[PDB]
Amino acid sequence: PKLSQDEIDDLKDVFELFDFWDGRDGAVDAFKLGDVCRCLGINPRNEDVFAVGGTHKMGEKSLPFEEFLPAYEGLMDCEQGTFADYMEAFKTFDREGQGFISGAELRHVLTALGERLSDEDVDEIIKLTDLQEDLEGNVKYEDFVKKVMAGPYP
Amino acid sequence: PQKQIQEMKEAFSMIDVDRDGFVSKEDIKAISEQLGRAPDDKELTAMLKEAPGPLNFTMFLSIFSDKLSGTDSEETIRNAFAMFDEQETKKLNIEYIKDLLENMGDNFNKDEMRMTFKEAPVEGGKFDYVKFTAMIKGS
Amino acid sequence: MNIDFSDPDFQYLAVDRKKLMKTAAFDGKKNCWVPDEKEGFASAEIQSSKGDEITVKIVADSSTRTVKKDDIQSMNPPKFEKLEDMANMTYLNEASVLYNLRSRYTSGLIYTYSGLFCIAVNPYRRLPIYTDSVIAKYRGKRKTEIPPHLFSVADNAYQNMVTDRENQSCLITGESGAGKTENTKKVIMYLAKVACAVKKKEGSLEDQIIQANPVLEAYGNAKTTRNNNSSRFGKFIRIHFGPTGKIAGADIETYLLEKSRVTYQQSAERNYHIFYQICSNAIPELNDVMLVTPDSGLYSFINQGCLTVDNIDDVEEFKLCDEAFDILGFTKEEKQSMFKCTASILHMGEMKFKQEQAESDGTAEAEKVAFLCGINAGDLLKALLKPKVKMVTKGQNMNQVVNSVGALAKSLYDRMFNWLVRRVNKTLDTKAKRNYYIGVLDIAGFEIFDFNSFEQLCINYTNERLQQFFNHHMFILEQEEYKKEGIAWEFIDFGMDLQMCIDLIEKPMGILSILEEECMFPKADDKSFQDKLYQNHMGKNRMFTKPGKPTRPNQGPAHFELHHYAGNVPYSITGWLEKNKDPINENVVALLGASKEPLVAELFKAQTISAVHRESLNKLMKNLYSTHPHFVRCIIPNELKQPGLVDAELVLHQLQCNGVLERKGFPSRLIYSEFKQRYSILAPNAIPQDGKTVSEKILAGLQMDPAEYRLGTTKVFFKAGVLGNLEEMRDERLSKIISMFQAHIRGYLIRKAYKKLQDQRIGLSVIQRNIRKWLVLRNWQWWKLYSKVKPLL
Ligand SMILES: Nc1ncnc2c1ncn2[C@@H]1O[C@H](COP(=O)(O)OP(=O)(O)O)[C@@H](O)[C@H]1O
Ligand code: BEF
Ligand SMILES: [Ca+2]
Ligand SMILES: [Mg+2]
Ligand SMILES: [Mg+2]
Repeated sequence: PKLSQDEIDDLKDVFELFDFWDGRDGAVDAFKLGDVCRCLGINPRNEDVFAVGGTHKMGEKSLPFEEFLPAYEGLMDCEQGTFADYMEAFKTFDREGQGFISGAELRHVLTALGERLSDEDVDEIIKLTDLQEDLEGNVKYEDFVKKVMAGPYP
Repeated sequence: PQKQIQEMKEAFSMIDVDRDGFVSKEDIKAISEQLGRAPDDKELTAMLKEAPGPLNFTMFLSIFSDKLSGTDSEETIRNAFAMFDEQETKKLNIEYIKDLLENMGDNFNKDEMRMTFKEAPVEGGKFDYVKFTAMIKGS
Repeated sequence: MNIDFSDPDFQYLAVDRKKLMKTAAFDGKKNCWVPDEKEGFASAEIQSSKGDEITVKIVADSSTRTVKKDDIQSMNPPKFEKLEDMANMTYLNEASVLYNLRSRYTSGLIYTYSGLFCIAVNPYRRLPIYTDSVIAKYRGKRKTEIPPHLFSVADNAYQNMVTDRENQSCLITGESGAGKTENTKKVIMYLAKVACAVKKKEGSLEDQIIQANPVLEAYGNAKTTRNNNSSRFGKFIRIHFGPTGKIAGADIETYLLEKSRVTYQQSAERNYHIFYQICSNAIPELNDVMLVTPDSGLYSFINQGCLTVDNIDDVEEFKLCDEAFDILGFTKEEKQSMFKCTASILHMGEMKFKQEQAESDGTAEAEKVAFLCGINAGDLLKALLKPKVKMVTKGQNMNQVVNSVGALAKSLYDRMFNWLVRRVNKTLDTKAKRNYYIGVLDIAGFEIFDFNSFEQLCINYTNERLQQFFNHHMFILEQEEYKKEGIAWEFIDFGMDLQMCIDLIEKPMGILSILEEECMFPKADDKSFQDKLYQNHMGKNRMFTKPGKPTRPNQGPAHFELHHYAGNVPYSITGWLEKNKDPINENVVALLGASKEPLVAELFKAQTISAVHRESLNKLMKNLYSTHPHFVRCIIPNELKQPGLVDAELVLHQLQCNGVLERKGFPSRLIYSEFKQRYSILAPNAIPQDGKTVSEKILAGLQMDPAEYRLGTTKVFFKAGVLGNLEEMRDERLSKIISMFQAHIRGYLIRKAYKKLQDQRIGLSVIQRNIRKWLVLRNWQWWKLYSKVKPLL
């Protein structure tokens, strides 16, 4: 991408904070390369990060800012999901086609399909978005998709 | 520094043995050996050299005043610890605080760690930061 | 549709869907079919879903079970109950075709349509639906104005012939015992009754056409494990019609009579019905004419499997076979020569022998054979133990002789059956003026046994040419659906493998020709034949394979596998040379050629099975490609011949490859609706907010090559394979989108913690900083002296 000045400044700021947390030394642990990019408003897939150099565990490989910038510009290229992509996908699990999916099914999809999420991450996101199910124990996936796409500060 | 000063005046008159209003090498060498453990004849020179001018109570406060300058208040430091205690239990897990001090920010080397937790108030694996804060700030 | 009241004539034919339309709820999104090991499919209601795993409630007993979402099949709503034509239902899948046939069957309704096809479920009991009173109600009717019945297939094929001015054929197919022969007779009987010509001894043409069955079934049917009256030969009958639309005449072609049954029977089987007829004592006077003792369990050639058959009275059928010859107009001579020759076979199997060279252990038997065959016994006995060829005297041993008697019996029986068929045709060939005909075909279908040999190769090969015929007519149904949807498939590719398998068998270097050339060499044997087949086809053709791992236990030996339309068949080539070429002693032949008995003489009057079959087959196909075909699929409901019983796994299996919309290389098709609901995910960002346009934007989206699909007014069509590829992209797409969403969720959680991470950086900096100061101060000489003095004031 043709990153501007302001954006490389935002990148440097995030890198610095992250370099501070695993111990200030002008380097950032590669296992944290993905989270750095999320702080900058990007939603990369794990496969996307491992491909730009991300590692699988803390204490393996570290990164100076110069090597980050490229990895970043790289993750900026990868495909970002839209609202309509998410609805169609959820629509595939919606038999009645009403906009409902049981809490259990929602948890199943997030924890067992695609790049799985853990049960703690699902509990956390459910609480943060304040997603609650009706008496049948079903949810309105369209609202949930909206809450996630809107961010922690709507 | 207000309540401290007077205390620093009684002390000053206790270090000044020959009672003359000026702390000299002999003044220190005598009070030190008196309460025990005096500095090396070269170490005494350093303590005085830190005060470019005869050492009266004014120069005395000056060196102390400028040494205890810069630090944050007790509330600020107490509130810095509170940022890692979400439950507001007024304690930090021993493993957690050590983890924070040694492996993050400006990493403490192994001696800073030893000197920090040597007299640190710890019980049941919990670090009492409010007590440790009162302790760092003189109390 | 139709009008009909409380007429008994319709008791077993009509569905009064309002004496039975008259008390249960249905919901398409909830009610469905799920696999069931003991009933094929079970009625269920979806409880919940967890991805590819669905939880259902089994409607019968309320039990709960889990089922892959893909194995769930759509259930039709209550309105389509016992529907007469399944092409009208909403869902035409295995599970609902099985439900629709079974419902009607347990209700006594054996006939059901499914588009141009008529399905017949074998009753296994006699029904009152073939009476002349019923034939009075089906005459002239369209299939829609009268319940489903075999008579309508026949009547409509008849109406077409007179209207379209063209020959018609009714191909009645199915497994052994499924009911092909019964149905073929009802069809002929119907035409003989509705179209007979204007106005003991010989009856009229119509009477003879029907009376040909008792004699051919007597000589070509036998009890087998599957069917007490199994056809051991294929048949093609043509009923010719004259100027006024009345029956002008008829002829009959038979194919592949099972020769080995004549001297060998498995456990629980019998030889041809005729032999038990000849030993029943039905007409005591013909006993001394045949020199037989009325005790079937006395002859070796027929007492190997069982002797009697439930539901079959040999005494009674002999009287019927006897009288049928009278009506077909056989003289007392011709007729007795028939029974005489048949009786000789029974005696041939009695000729005992004793221990290098062999000898007769008596002669009583041979005198019977020779007497019935019109030749001297001593001549016979000689030409049997020591043949004199071209003389050149050979020396036969025990076996060679007992194998020579077996071969004479089979060659006799076989020459006789063919004589019978030609004799019956002489009777039916009135030289009346004719215009068009209706041919009814009844041959055995494809089959894969534990042990497959020559006979199976011949049957299967006949079916491979037949399937091709059926595929030709399916392509025409294909091309007319196109135009009805306003499209055109300029260039296709549907039948190369079928023709390829056929060529491997019938071409001039084919499997049959290699056998025909080899059979004309006195020195050749099994291995000799195995080498030519191998050198010409092993590793040189993908249809010709080396036998793999047993597909079933008790699977006999095989030498090569042939990839037929319906499955891989492991064949054994043992005895194939003797099977294709008649191995009878040319010396015993010579004697018979000079018999006193006119029939025997003619039967052996101065050209192999495969050769003969090729010509018959070429002639059959030629006649069929000149007709408009009407297909009837017969299906056997269970293995117990029990009326009303249904064996799911058995019926489903028979629905696997026969046109009932329940494999072809034709383009696939989807109603835009199901498309949009299945693939809108392949291009979500190009869908506005008309299933038809939603389908075009998706395809426009994938930018698929326009040369791979076709715009149907009501559905889209894809070239074979395409739909499979879309299903794959679908998997990848759905999986990636879910991942991007999970990625989005991980992005939310980390962006939520960001602020606290910044606040805490400040916290930790204050703590590390102020502890270091407190530490450096504690090591400051001045602070130390100070610390020592504070305690003293
Ligand atoms: N429509 C029918 N009515 C009465 N019995 C039938 C009918 N169809 C078949 N069967 C019974 O099933 C047996 C097997 O039928 P068949 O027509 O001989 O089968 P296939 O020729 O298909 O091998 C018959 O002998 C008869 O007992
Ligand atoms: F036994 Be049936 F004639 F196929
Ligand atoms: Ca770092
Ligand atoms: Mg002094
Ligand atoms: Mg039959």
